Amino acid sequence: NEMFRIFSRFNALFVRPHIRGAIREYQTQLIQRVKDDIESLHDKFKVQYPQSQACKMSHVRDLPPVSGSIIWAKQIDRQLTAYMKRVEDVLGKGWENHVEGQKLKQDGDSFRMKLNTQEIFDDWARKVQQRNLGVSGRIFTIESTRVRGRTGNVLKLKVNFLPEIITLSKEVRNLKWLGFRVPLAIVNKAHQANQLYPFAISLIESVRTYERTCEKVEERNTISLLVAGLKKEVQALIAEGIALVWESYKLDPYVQRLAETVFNFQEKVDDLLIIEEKIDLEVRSLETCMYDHKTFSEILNRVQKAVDDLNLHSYSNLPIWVNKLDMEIERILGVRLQA
Amino acid sequence: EEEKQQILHSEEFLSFFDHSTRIVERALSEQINIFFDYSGRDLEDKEGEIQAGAKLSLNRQFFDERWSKHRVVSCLDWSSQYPELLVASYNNNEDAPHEPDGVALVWNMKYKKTTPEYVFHCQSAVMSATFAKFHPNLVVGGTYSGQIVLWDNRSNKRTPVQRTPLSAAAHTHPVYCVNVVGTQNAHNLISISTDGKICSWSLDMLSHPQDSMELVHKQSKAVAVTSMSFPVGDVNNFVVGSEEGSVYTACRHGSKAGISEMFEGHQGPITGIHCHAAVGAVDFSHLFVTSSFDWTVKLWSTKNNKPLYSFEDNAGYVYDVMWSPTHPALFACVDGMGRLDLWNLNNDTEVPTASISVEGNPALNRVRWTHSGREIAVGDSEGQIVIYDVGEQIAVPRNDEWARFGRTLAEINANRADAEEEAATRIPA
Amino acid sequence: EEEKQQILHSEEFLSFFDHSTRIVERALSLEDKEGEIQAGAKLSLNRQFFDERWSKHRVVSCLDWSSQYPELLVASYNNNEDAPHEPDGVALVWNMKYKKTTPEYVFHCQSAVMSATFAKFHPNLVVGGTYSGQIVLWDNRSNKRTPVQRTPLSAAAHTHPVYCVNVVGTQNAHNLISISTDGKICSWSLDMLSHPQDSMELVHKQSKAVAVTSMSFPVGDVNNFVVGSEEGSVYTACRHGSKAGISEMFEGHQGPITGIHCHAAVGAVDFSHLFVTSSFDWTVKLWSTKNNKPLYSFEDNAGYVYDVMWSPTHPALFACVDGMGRLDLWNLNNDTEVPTASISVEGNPALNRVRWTHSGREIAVGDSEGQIVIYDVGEQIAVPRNDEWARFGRTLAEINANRADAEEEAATRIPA
Amino acid sequence: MAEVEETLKRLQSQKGVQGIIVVNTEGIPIKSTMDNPTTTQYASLMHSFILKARSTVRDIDPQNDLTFLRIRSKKNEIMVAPDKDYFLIVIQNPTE
Amino acid sequence: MAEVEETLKRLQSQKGVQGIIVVNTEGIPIKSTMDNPTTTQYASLMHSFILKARSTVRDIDPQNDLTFLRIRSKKNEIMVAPDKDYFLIVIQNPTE
Repeated sequence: NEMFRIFSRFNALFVRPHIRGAIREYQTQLIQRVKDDIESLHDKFKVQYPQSQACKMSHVRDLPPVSGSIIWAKQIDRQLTAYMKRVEDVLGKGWENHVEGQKLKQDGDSFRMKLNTQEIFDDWARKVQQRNLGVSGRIFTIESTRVRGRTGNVLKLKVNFLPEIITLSKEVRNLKWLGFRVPLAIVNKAHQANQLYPFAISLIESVRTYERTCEKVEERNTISLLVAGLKKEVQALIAEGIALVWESYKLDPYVQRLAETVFNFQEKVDDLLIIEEKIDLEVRSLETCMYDHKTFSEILNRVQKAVDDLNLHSYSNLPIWVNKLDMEIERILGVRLQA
Repeated sequence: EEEKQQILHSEEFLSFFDHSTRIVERALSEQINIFFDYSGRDLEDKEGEIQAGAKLSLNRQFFDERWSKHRVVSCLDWSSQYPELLVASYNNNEDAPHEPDGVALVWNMKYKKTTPEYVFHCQSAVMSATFAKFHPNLVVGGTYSGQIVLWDNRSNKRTPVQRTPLSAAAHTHPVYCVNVVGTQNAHNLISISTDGKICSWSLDMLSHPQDSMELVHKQSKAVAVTSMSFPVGDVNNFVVGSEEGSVYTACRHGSKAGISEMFEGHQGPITGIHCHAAVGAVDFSHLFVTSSFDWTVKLWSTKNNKPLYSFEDNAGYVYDVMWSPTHPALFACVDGMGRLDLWNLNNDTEVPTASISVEGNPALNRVRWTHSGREIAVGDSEGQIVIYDVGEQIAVPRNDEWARFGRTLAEINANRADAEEEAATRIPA
Repeated sequence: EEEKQQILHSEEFLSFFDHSTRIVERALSLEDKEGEIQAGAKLSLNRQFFDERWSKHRVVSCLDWSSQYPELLVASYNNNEDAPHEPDGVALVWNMKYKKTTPEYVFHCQSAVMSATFAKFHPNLVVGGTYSGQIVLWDNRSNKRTPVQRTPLSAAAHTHPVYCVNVVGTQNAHNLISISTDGKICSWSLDMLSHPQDSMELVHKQSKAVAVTSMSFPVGDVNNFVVGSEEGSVYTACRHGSKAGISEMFEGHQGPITGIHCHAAVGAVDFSHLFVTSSFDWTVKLWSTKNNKPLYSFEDNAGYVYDVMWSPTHPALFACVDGMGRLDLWNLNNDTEVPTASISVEGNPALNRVRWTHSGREIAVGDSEGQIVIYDVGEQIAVPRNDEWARFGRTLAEINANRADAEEEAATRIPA
Repeated sequence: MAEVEETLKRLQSQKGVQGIIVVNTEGIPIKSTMDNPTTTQYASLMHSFILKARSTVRDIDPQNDLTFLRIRSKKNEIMVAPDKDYFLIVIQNPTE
Repeated sequence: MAEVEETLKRLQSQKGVQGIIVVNTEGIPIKSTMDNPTTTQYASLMHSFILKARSTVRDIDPQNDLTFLRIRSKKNEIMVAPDKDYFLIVIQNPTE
């Protein structure tokens, strides 16, 4: 770098009657610097691209792995070629005439041999051809399997998708950016996958929301009848989606309806959880309250306000829930009355 | 027992306990001993060696451990309304897969507390992290899944208060970075996806953006938005970086909405594009800074199709860089080696003016100075955000430094024209 | 205070205080609504105090902020036009901080009160004068709205209607100065009010005395003041001495002195020579001690300007008001021709006096109808930096040079 | 609960801390980390000091920062933080 | 000689210092250059609080030496210490 800066400063003295003398005086220093640069480039190449720390940083950049390794190799090759071109411009054409220039030419040939990337491109193409994928034709690919502790098929219904589609899309983008040949039929398949990707994301979100609703039901089994209407609506929507086919053109409207239903189910589950916590706290408090007429009236009024709010909440099976709450209040009042 | 356990678990009492612990921090950090010395005589050694890099000195490493398990700084932006702290967008909790993929910490500047004054938990990994200047009780962050959500810093819920829905018209692709755009009059927090959708949203409706469009240019070719840049005030005008490696100037408003111009000077994917971060008397809106993984920190002009000048000091894929907020000459730089290489254009052009090499390749991902630029913040692979203080060895901008920087820019244009003429003459016959 | 000192001046107590103080010192060492600094903090007309028992059928006479406590407004009312049975004239007060419309002491006056101002030398009282030949003192201590004491309406005191008065001298040695329409310069003893402590029949220009319609004194220069004239002969009034009186008949207008204050802005550049003046001929000019002629002028509005009293920090701003119902605050460092902060009141009603606060934090405005409107004057224009004060002084010197150059250009370019 | 407990353990994570106790006026602490008889006795003592400080504040100004009042004495920087529902009394150090 | 006045200036013009009183051991401030009643009332309140702190200390161990009582209030959070020989007032905000 210092020699390059000195050469840049002295470039204004090319016509002056000291350029050849300076070149003769600094030929040995330039050859030594070129050998040092070639050694540094060889050391950088010996830094393994497949497990590079810079490769980890690039993965942190979120680029595809193989494409990123190819990009790092291309950047290293670009740096080496730029250094060689700068040296050739500084020392004139036919730089291999000197012994240092011939050694630099040999090192550059070794680097060019060691920095192909065509082998990486061929390996990526061979892996893609071996894969040969295509999914999402069916909407709810029911991946029902015997869960740990439950031999019943745990239906992980979803579109026929995985992170491999995202890897293919990233690989296609990287190949387009870097200029490579590839299995253009696989490219068309990747284009279709990129088209269908937002719908797949919506389907995965719907699966997550349905799982959250199931978890909410498992928690508040004490209120599981109260959100029965939302559960039935979600079941009907899920049945419609399972009847749908992911290759169908109606996949977008079906996903929109499923998203609306999932949002409704989530909001209802949250509101029901809050209300049920309030009701259970009120019931325990009315059971344990101080045995006074005003205290009983206050607890009953709180329960009644909660009941009116729940009735406004538009839950399912409101009469059944009212009957259960009345029976519980009867048991609590009975314990109090006996005491 | 039961009463104490109920009181601690009670919501109002737990919130009061959290506020009291915040006060405990604000006292414990502010409680110096009795016979402390402040005569300033002990600074003879500090000022004696300050003649070799007063402009660079680490202040405090406001890292953590419950949220920094192999989770590098996904973003950095110093706060404005309460500038006494900074953010630390940890990467995915890969080393702690039990934890959620997004745990956003807050680095400290006012207090010597390793823990933060808030938290923004995220189900997925936080891609970008923005601190809202116009809203003082929250922050802005985007999931690596692609959800741009908000978790308040003044409330009691590190989880997303409102997440961007995974709508097909929304950013299904990963939301690479967002900017806290829009003033109080018309707030439109813009976004950029992996597909690159310019979700010029509205302040409230986190599920219905005000404006959304997947952007494309160069014969409708979709461009992955590597970063978002624009002039300060130019609502329509914007700049962007490309994964395929082609910076394209963007129009937001107008019938030509999208990347209108395309000034391509790099040789690969664009790392970071900060605009003219310090404009004095001159108007530097016709040029900006640029960073790329092609081992060369570029400077491309909004007017010049090819880039203006190239600082190719990087021996490998660089990480991130930005111009100084105060000095137009100074421009912070950072690569994978952790080489803090802030260069002052009017002062030291060829070599980086401030070379601060942290050994072991501290894995910088974003290097952002303070809003006032007192200390430059950058974080390694772990997340140890080292705030190297921008001391007056480079921090001081001259009175004529705006005019001198404009003259240096004109000289750079003249030298570039001379180099173009020399290259034209070098064409043989 | 002896016991307090002995508790303080104990050696053990002093050492313990030193150790505790050093230890404690070492240990403990909306926005959009706030975004109206350069667009509203210099002019925020907020406090509309108008007591309908007094404001209606009455005008504003003068105003001031109390030096003992600037949280109030010591201002009077003019002649109540349509109150033949009711009180002739009184003084209202609207507290700046406290939201109380009623004056703390409505000193109703039998005659028509000319003008008034508070006084921190004996801060329990207020002082003023009448439009018929009286000067009276009233105190917030007493419970009578009438005058606590009256100056003797005789040949000793200001026989003609004296429209200006000020308590000359601080709490160190106060002697309430009075200047009459008959030119009776009267420094009156603020304690013994039977006769004024000074009785000087002021006159100028070979004893042909002028109508001193606007008294003003430099800040702290108790030996020399400045008096306006109906005939315009504003001659520098020496205040202390045997030959004290209006000496240098500087003529910087073409009409009666509307309202003039000493341009006593404080900073790096001491502009004590300059004094802001306002004319009856719509001629707002900058007369000065050295500049016998008006140094620079301003003649924007057609109607006569009401009064001029610039703030005491920035020499750039010339606080005044237009006769057609608009404010007038021109910042010299900002512009020299156009009035900079020419805020417009509602309804374009005229006023006869206005004043910035004693701290300069707010510049209130009077009304012909009596609606006292107070406009906040923040730091956008009133915050004078020492450089900014020096910059304004240098701009004033450059403007003086430019005025001399323009006079030379007119003298050598007049076709004769 | 665990949030407040973790906050207490973080504020008392400083080495050599005498004791950080979430406390109460009832003579027992909400969450202390000392000897149980000493903790209850100091909780009662801090309750007495808290009542006296509350009366002192109401005598001086009845709308002050009446949620915490430390005692940064040389022995223990006794950071009393009486909350509205619970209370805290952190006998802490003069360093951090 | 000038040490007492220097201490008063130090603890009255510190980082946000409310004001310093070189008061006697009676609690009430000595040098009050305004309406003294507020100073005497606040200082009696602080003396009662300091006696409460001494009572709590003696509940723990009476042989503890105190540096200051870090009272936190919205009027003037006093890091002061009423003593049996005098009373040195230092009311300042540690964050300010």
